[PDB]
Amino acid sequence: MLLNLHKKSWMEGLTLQDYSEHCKHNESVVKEMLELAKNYNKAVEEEDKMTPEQLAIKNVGKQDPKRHLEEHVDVLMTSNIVQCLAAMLDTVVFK
Amino acid sequence: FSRVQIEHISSLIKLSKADVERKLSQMILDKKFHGILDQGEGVLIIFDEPPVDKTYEAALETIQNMSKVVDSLYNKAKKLT
Amino acid sequence: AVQKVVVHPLVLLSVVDHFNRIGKVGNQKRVVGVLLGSWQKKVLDVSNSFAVPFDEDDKDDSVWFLDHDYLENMYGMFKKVNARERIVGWYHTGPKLHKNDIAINELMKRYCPNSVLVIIDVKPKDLGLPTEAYISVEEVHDDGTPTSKTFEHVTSEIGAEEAEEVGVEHLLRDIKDTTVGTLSQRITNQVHGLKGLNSKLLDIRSYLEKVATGKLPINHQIIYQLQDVFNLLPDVSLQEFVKAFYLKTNDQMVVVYLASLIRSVVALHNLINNKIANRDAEKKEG
Amino acid sequence: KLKLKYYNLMIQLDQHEGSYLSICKHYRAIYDTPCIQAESEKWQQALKSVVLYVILAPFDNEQSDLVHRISGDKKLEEIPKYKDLLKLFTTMELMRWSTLVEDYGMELRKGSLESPATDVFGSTEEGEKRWKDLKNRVVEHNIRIMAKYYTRITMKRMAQLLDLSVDESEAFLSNLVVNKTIFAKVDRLAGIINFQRPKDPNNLLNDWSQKLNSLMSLVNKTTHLIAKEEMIHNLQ
Amino acid sequence: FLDTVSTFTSYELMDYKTFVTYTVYVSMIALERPDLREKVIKGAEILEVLHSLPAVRQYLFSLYECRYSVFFQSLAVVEQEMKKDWLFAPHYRYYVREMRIHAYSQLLESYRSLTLGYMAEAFGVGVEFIDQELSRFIAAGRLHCKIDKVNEIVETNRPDSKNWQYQETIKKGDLLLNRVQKLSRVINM
Repeated sequence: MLLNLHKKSWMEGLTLQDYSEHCKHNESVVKEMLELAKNYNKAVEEEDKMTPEQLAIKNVGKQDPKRHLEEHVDVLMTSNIVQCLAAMLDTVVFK
Repeated sequence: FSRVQIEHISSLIKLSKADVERKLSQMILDKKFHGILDQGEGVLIIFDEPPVDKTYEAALETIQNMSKVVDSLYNKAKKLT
Repeated sequence: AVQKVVVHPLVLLSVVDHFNRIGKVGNQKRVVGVLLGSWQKKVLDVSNSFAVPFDEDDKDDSVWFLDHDYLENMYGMFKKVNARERIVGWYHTGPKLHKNDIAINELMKRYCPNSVLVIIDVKPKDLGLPTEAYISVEEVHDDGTPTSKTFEHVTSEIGAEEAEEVGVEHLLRDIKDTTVGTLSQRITNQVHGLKGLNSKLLDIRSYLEKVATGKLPINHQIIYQLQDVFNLLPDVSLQEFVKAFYLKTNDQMVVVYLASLIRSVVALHNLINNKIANRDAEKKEG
Repeated sequence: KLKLKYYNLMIQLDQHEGSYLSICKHYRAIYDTPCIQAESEKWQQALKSVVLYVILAPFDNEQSDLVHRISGDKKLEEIPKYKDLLKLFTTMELMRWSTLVEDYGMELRKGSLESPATDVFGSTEEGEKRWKDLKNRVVEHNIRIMAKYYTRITMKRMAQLLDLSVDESEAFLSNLVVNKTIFAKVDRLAGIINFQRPKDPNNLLNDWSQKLNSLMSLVNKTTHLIAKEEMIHNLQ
Repeated sequence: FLDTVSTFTSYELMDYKTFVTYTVYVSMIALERPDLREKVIKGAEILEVLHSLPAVRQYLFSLYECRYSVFFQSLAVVEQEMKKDWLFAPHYRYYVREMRIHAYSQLLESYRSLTLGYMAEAFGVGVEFIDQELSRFIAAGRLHCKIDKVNEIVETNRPDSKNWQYQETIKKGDLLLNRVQKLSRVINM
């Protein structure tokens, strides 16, 4: 129980509230951080398209990679929060 | 006000409708004024959908990613001959 | 008054380990002790506590007593060693408070201006975040009855600071951490969803059971208004809710478009570079 | 207390030409002299003169709490003109402008205190300036609630509701829309005109954050439901 | 060529008037209409050397004047000069139809729904001519629009803010993922 007591941090406060608070915000101002994430898309990936050409110049890996890997895949995991929790609206709104 | 009649907006600007239609449409030509007029019923409507940003990111990636595979054409077609 | 309280794992265990103290000797009733709170602001925080031997007759189910000398000199002990700590109230393990628990707070109101009583739970079962918090307040009633005290529920949350984080974060040694983005949000979709199903289910089971048995009454001090608040929003389309549909579709556009963009970038880099270092290692070694 | 009496000299300068806003707090500064008084006519005429300039100043966030500071005093409500002045401000709704002329046309004959009619209607050009200002303030009071409720409206219904011609509607809608207090949409030829609404992202803030702002109360439903449930069940 | 008169006349620059015709002929295509009049009209030094030849100057000021009755005649003199000059032979075929979509871009942008009767007012004559003219230019791919007759509605449009906005993803991704599909399935074996 004391294990789950501190697990309330990363899981949820009540195991209900905090991710029902993720149903409170729920994309809300959460697209603002998606706009900053898509600004991280433009920022990081405009210098990520400079990497493979340079790899052809220096022939090839400088070890490297810049990493500049993963990242916004996690933003797409928040998109899994988008699709799931918004699919709950069909259950919330209807009966 | 987005939607407005041309005759009474020419009354606010105090000008004839001929050079109000042509100057306002000239402002649409400059893109600084978002909207369009209507000559048939004498209407002027303003509408905008500004952001292109996602298309800019897309195009910037993929259009250069063409040259990316062109760069991989050198290495992966070199092992053949 | 008191809005929310922060219950650390230290005070909870301080009740439960005393449930081992008097639990090995048993038998009935509950573990009652004096709660040591820390008030920095309207949000309440809890750090330490101490438990006092307590017995309650059933005869006479309204009879209760505590040891004040234990509350006095030990407060003199804990205030001495730590000047920031003071008693904000008391606590008990419930699980459901009997009507006699009010007068305990009324006796210790001389110690603290407002004493918040914390129901706790020694054995985790249901439905969620354990324990409970009730603040002592006089709400009278809309019926103008002579003022009576029905304790208002205070939302309780679990937290820590530094060292109390060190102990438990090493003590878990159980499940993956977090992991962020994959299993986390979807297991929370199971727990918060399903525990929300059986919550209102059993709670609506009590709604009908109280009308079937237990009257008076419970209908309707709040029954008529609370149930109408349930009837506030059905809430379906037409119309604007149909507009929100394809607008939400227009919202998923961008993110999934970006998804395909990461797919092209990840596939480009990894596949090209791996095949390079692959074909090179094979043609050079072979 | 002669320096406090010099304020009565400076109110002539601040009220003289272009500033109806400067008299807001300064007419409350001249109001402190009757507080020491020991006067009757000047005291009562100070109550009305300080409560009747609300129409003079343009609508602003400061004007709300301003009239709320003077509202609630036991000496102020003794005048039925304050009851009408308060009636139009609170809850808004609609009242015929001719009835407003009835209550504000009798203030010339009313009195006792002639000082409000001296500051407002005492001058012909200043009185007419406050007649058209009163017209602009009551029509803006109508626009304020109506614009928040639009959505859309019709031009002919606006003409009969505002009790003025359609061209006067376009004139009052013109000088209000250049004030950028309300963004309108006005086309008289089709008859369909509309005021507001956001005009937001809106696909994220409006639809998402507000709907799931109601889902805050939806996930808090059972939380406070079982609360008040136990509350009524325990006490009886 | 924005330097214009600062080059003066040189033996390597051949005839200076021909150089003036080279920059003034090429400044009417990719340069914006406000930028066009900003170059020719606002330009102090270039205005006189383009004023000496009325042929191109007439095409510059009439293009801003929007009159379509002098266009193909002034373009005939411009194209006749385009034919007899070297290195301009491959580039005139697109240059002409580009001047069509250049002049017609400001024709349609006047009003969303335009009455072709108002167009036919002063044309001489545009009643049935703009029907076959603009249409056959739409079929070619120049200034695509949907125009209606007997309802007297010229509807401009089509912004193409939906298909073309997201089209570059799949379009470029078609040949992109194709070119990586080659290198993927070729090796190994």
